[PDB]
Amino acid sequence: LRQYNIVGLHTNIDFLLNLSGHPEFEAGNVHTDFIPQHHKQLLLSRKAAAKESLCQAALGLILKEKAMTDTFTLQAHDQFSPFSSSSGRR
Amino acid sequence: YHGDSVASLGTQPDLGSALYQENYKQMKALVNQLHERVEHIKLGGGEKARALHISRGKLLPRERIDNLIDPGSPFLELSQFAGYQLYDNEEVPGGGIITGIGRVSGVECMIIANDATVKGGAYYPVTVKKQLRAQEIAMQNRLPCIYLVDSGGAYLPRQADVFPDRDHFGRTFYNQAIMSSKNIAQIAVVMGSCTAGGAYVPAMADENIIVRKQGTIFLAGPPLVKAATGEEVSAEDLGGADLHCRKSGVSDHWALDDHHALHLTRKVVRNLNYQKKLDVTIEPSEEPLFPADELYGIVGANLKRSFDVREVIARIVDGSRFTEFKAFYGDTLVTGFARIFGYPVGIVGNNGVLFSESAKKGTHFVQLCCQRNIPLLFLQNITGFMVGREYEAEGIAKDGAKMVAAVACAQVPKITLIIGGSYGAGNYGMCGRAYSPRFLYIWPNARISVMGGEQAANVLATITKDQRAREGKQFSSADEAALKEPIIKKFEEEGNPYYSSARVWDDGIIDPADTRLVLGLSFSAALNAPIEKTDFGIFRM
Amino acid sequence: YHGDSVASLGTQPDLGSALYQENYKQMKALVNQLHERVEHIKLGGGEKARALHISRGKLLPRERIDNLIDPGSPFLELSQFAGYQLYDNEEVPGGGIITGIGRVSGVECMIIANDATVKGGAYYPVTVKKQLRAQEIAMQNRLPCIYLVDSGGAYLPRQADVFPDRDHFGRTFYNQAIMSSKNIAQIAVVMGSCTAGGAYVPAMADENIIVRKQGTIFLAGPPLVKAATGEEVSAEDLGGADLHCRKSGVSDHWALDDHHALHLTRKVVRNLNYQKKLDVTIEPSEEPLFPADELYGIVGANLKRSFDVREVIARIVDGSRFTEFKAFYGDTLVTGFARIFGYPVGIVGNNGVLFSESAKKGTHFVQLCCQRNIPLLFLQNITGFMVGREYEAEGIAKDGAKMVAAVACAQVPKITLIIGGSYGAGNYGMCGRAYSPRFLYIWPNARISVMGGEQAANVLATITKDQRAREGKQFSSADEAALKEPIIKKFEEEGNPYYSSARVWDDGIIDPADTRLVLGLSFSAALNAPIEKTDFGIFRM
Ligand SMILES: O=CCCCC[C@@H]1SC[C@@H]2NC(=O)N[C@@H]21
Ligand SMILES: O=CCCCC[C@@H]1SC[C@@H]2NC(=O)N[C@@H]21
Repeated sequence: LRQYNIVGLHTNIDFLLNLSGHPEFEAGNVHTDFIPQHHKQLLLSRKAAAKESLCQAALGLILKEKAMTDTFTLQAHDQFSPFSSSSGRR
Repeated sequence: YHGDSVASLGTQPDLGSALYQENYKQMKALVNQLHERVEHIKLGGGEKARALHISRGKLLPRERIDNLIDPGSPFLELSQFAGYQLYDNEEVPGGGIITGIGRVSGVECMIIANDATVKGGAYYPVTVKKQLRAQEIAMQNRLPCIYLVDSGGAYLPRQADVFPDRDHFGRTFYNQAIMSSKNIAQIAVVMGSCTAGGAYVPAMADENIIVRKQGTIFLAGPPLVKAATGEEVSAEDLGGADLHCRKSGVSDHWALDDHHALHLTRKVVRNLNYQKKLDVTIEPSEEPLFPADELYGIVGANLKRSFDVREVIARIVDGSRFTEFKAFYGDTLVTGFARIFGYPVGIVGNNGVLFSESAKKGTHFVQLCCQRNIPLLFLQNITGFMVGREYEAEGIAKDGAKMVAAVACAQVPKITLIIGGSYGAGNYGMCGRAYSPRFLYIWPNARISVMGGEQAANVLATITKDQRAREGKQFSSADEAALKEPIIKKFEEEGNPYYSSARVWDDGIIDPADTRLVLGLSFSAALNAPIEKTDFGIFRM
Repeated sequence: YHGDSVASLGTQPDLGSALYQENYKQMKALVNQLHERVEHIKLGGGEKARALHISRGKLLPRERIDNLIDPGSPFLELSQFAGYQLYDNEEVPGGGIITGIGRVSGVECMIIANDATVKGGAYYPVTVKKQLRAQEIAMQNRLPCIYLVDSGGAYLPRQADVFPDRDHFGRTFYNQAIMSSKNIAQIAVVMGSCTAGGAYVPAMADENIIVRKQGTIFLAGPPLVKAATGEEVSAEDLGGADLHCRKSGVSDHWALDDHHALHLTRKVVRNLNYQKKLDVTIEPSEEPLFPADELYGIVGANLKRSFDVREVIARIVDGSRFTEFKAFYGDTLVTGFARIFGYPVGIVGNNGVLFSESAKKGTHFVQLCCQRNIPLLFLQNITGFMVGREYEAEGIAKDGAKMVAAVACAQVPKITLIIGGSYGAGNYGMCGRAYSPRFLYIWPNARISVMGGEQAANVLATITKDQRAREGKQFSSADEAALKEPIIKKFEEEGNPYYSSARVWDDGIIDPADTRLVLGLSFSAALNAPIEKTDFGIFRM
């Protein structure tokens, strides 16, 4: 389920992961009021992201910009110019 | 077919040798000294000035450049040390102006930004010279000019060195008009106040951008208006983006803030309809086979010791591949063909005292490069010309002049790097500042003057020893150092790299480990202009 | 680096609004009227003439073009409405000639084919003008000319308007000789009879193709030969492919039928040793962000109502991206940079009455485009110049002249599109027909004349109200419309797009939904010629 990924619309994938995680489901004590009885546990609010995760996102924007620089370089006559590096060095 | 195996330059230095250890230690200290001084210059006017600048909603001058250039692209700053201790009691970090070459919308451009935190952006005499040097670089290489204008006018206490002469403030507008006539785009971004001559910069530009409230343009400031006509008017009403954008028409684009103006500038450059074309053959780039930091141990800081210039070459050229020309003739000079970042280059470097054979060998080499349209790189480490009765009888001056005359007329791009001493006529033969090299850089250990400090001391020690021996009053050895010590101190102080760089004699002091990168960026920029045919004068055979 | 996000033009129109509903309905009717009239013109002479033409084994003129051009390639036909109601009792569909630009063997060429079904291919005065316009287009853009010759000679009843003058039939051969001297290939395909001046066309061509039996080339026809010398000879014997191919040598290639001749023509073009080269920078194409058919509702057919020209721009430029120049200065004129099918273009469009600021803004913009070698597109929707004592005192005429003079001297390719009114000197400033735009198109709702119909009526209503008030006989209100109604009718009739297009004043009436495609094809053809440097006259400051 964690490798099933969808972008562009809302989905029940998160709810399914929470339900599978719930301890009672793992025990096998399943009843049809499971969703009403455990409604508070199954639906959970987003937590603040860790600084590490924010670092990864920042790296992703930087690397995507590097790819965009590379695309322009292929079209350009001066392919080996030091300026086309994304070194950000002064 | 390019599959031939070839020999490579360079040898592994003896890291354990005491000489290498000492040379590395001395050069490292110079580089560390250079780095920390730049850090201080990076701060401009200071915390109070910077805090005031930001309090008005304006970006800091260096943050403006960071946002203007393409993301992650390198920026080649020029003359970082202009104005360093130039004026007795006034500190002018970087001369009050930041100039350099960066990539905007994929196009190499010259960026000239006033530093409003330094003396409110007033134009000191060095500030004019630094800007004029930047414009000269842009014109010679056909680089579009972007002016981030935030200035406070000329520095009245030193007006005589700013206003009147040909190379004074007036020349700035002359350069703008000439570049515009040549289709070298001139873009001005008014991000602050510009008064008197400053107002001409946006007016003389091909396309112009002004910020909503910060920017102000007026020939006469409010203070002059009140004195002349007794009227009180705010700067915004007299100038301002709205007045020029909507009523005066001086403004071509209207920007909300500094970020918006920089975004607009990138759009303007993208519409220049310019595409770079290369006149030279290109080959894939390769890194040198030896580490660059080994240059610290090899070169050191003692100019009296000598090193093989080939070692320097082996650590900057692609693959450390070098084809030497006339290797065994005039061995004090090294000439050959190589490639830096794929570009072809002809390298001329000193390896001892210049002789008649060396000058002839250089003159022959320069003709070859001009014929094939190959850029030239000069590595100046000079100690003078050969001195002797026989050499003069054989026309050493005639031979030395042959090289001065070939170097001057060469039309291929020329870049000079002073890695050692630069004295007397040897400077001219090796493409000194007077010979219009596209760029000129110096290492932190370099020395430049009319002659070496010792020679001037010894020469005087002959003239006054003679003065009193011939006159007849005896002149003793202690009288000799009351003559020699002041001379040596003067030449040491005035030949220092910082003294040379504080005034704009070179385009910057560079770390030796950065030599390859700086040369690669410089040659890449110089190739924006087509290479012309070289016309020589009469070669005095 | 081209990854910057930018703003886009255009807004979503209110489809429910009554104005949009009415405007769409009116414009749609005009487009439907335009389509069905072209369908009738498509049939040429008629069923009897077409049946006779096919009975001789010859292809119909439009089928010849279909087989000549590359499979599936678009064909840009020009002046479809030439001769529409031009002559009192004679119907001349398309002027008796079909001209357009298509791709042959991958090369853009100008195709000029006589329509033998229309008056037997005789040359009416409009026929000469249409052909001369096609030749002018080919020369200005360096497009090879292909002549599908099937003609019956000049129309004797109107000889005075065909033979004598500089822009009369004689100029056709002059143009062929000039283009040949410039290496613009001239290819003639004799697919029928050509007599008197017609025989010169194959003779003046660089390479020539003739069909086996249909084609005939005689300076003097059989009727003249009999009268002059009393000899009876058939056209084939006097001319014919065999005589010219094998004995006279006038024929370079011999073709069995129409299909064979068209196949030979494609081979001839493939041997021109020509390859297209672009002087401008290119970027990937993108469709506009808004539907083109919305132009029906936005524009409508009522010239009194006003619309924002930016809406028209937003629906034809790549990605609806537009960089406006001097947006807040002279707002009645819109200028900016965009791209159509990847080509860079500078757009000038009317958004109200022309003012002094608007003219100055236009003059500045035109200089920018000429400096950067950027093609110019003009969108004419004019209503006149500002009228006022103050404006004349400030030299509105001087300002308006600045733009007429810059537009005339511009050497970049220029294309004009009349999307509204075109009156008086406003026509000249916006690159009218007199200023040699590479192409000129008009929308079905356009009106063109020396002045608006109402202004001429009102002006006369002042002159004769004065005439009788000053003379003293009273001139009543009913006497006013016996003056005004004939004037308004005349200007409405002579300003109609069909009246303008029947004569060759424009290159065609185009559906607004097709504006982007037509501009893309036109600019692509115009880029076959290198862009020259622009030399300006004196700018009267
Ligand atoms: O001279 C003292 C200050 C007030 C008079 C100066 C006049 S005002 C007109 C003219 N323009 C200037 O910038 N200065 C003079
Ligand atoms: O003039 C009446 C018709 C027969 C004589 C005309 C002569 S024939 C020689 C010359 N060439 C022409 O085309 N017309 C005249």
